[PDB]
Amino acid sequence: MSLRSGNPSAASFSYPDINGKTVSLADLKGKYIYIDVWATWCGPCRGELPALKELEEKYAGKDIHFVSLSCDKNKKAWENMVTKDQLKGIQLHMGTDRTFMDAYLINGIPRFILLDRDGKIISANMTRPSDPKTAEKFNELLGLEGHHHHHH
Repeated sequence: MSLRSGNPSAASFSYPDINGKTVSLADLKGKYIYIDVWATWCGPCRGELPALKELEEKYAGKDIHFVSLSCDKNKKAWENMVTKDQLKGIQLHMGTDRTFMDAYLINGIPRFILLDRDGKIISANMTRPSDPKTAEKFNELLGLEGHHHHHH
């Protein structure tokens, strides 16, 4: 069955947001979803995390949800961390159900994923926020090209 054995995954997930909010795939459904991975023990991500905010606040209004998923087991440590790190946005925390971690072969962090408005996984591997080609994709799919990405 699903995945390979018979496990229910990808088809509408529901995780707790930092504050303790049940955030489902319906909370995001209706607009394109971008799933990036965020972690406490991940330092490299923090190099582009500020730029991820820039991406959000620069594209504020776009048809994309920046959704950070954390495979961190230490919730309280991580929830206070994101409060400290000020990485506010649209965010979810896994914890121990890291079967979904392997389901996407997520490793390193951050992992780049993209899905359709419906919640339909489009790209299991899309484009890192610090990758300029991801921004190009946003403009493109919105038709935000000035004749095209680089004015020609």
